[PDB]
Amino acid sequence: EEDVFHPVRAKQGMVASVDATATQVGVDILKEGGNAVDAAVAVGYALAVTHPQAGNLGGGGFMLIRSKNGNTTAIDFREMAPAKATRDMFLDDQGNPDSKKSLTSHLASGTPGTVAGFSLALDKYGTMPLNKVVQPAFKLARDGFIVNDALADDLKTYGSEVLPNHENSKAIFWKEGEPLKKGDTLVQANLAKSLEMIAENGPDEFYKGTIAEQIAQEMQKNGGLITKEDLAAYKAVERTPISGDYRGYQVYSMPPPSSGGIHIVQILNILENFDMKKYGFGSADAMQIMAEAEKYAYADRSEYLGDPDFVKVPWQALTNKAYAKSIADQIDINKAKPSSEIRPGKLAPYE
Amino acid sequence: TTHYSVVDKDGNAVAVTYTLNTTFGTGIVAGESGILLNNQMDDFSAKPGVPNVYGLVGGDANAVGPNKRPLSSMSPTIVVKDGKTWLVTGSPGGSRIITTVLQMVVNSIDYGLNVAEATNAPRFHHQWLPDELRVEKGFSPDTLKLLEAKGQKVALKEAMGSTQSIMVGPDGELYGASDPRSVDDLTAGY
Ligand SMILES: N[C@@H](CCC(=O)O)C(=O)O
Ligand SMILES: [Ca+2]
Repeated sequence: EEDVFHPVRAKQGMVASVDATATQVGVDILKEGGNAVDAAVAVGYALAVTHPQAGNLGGGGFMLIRSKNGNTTAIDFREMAPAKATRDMFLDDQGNPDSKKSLTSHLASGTPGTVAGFSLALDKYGTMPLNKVVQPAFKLARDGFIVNDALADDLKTYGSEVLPNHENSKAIFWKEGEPLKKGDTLVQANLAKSLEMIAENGPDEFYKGTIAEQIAQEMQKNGGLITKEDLAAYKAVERTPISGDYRGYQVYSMPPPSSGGIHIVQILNILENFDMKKYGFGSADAMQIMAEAEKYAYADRSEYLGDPDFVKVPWQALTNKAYAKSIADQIDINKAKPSSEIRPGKLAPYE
Repeated sequence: TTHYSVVDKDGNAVAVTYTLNTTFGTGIVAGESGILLNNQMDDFSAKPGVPNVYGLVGGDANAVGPNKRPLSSMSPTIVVKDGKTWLVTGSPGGSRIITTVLQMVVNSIDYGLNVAEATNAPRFHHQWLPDELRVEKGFSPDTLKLLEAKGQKVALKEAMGSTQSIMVGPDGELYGASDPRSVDDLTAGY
């Protein structure tokens, strides 16, 4: 009764996502007997259809899995730069980065890993076949769904900047010269065909089949770099999670190629040295301490983080409590330190 | 970018954060596949010391290279309490993902907020460069005055993130919350 905000409650299973339709797809899978991984893959495919803003088959991401028995693991299905990519590929003739090239051109794309990631997880930790978890998404693509406020707003705002500039994109997301409006039905026949082939041929359809061919051609015809060799060489990777201990609670998150786990643990390590509970939420003291701690972590991020398969990341030093303590001792609760006075930390004494 | 969480009847948990990077990515569909293409390459450091779209900078470690995976900030996360899965969370937000998830953890552990309370609480963020303490609407004018007195450069900006979280009760019961910042989302179970 003292609570202003109440959580949704359930006794058996639960799914939380950015889209109602996708969430319901996941719940149905659980009700059908699928485990968390089965449901997660189903939701992932469903969002690839109902949330084109971010849900996808053409991107990548990370998955954290923790079994009922405590086994915790991470699935890295981050995109890989094409084999033809070069260090200075985004610099103009003057040597200055061109944001247009890295955000809106065909050179902005990395080799997609979502399909590979979901299959690696499903095959090892799931219980259902790919065709069964892809079916819900397939139906949504084939039969369509109603455009809601979220999708309509995104199409009008972010979509207007890029979707109408490409013929194939415009044919799907635009209508009568304008972005699809709330209430309109969005049918994605081509995506439905892609989903249908993945369900029947497996992930190879994406990395070596018809889909791969379509991606390679899109690239070759428009100055892009992703080739069939790139797609055929892509692999999702299971890695050990980065973890820490905060006041007796264990925190597990993503390891490199993500900087998330390392810095969340680093910052918590720093905060552990202060009585946060005493200051309380929304207090200037609590915010001051955290803002300061965050500066050091982001400074370290700019120097030490990258793909672990190409560079050695000093994750042990970065998540070392003694190192965190040395940072905590520098924080003045009454005076912020300018970023110009903060540089990446010296990790030698902690490694 | 988008994040979703799942917990089944047996207690298994999964947290997934995936993306095209910016909204709709490049906005380019791959031929007749109907599949949108990512613009994840902007997550690499194009040139040492020059910021990308999220104000993040890098050097040699995150430089563009063939077959290399660009550094991410995505943080699907699970917090364990008394040896058992307790909080499953994550969020989109580029450079802000780290601090958004951090706040979910701190709110849950230090402030004892239930999953919905932690989700609806205002957020703040400082990423070193640029040198500004970014805040959402919702903080007391009295508190912000004190922060400015301490030397923080407070900047009121757009809402940050979209957490989709699940907390596991002591008796195994589930509690969930979808972010007020994103409409048409949902947390549901059975
Ligand atoms: N591409 C960013 C995510 C951007 C977003 O959350 O919108 C990353 O991997 O850190
Ligand atoms: Ca919401």
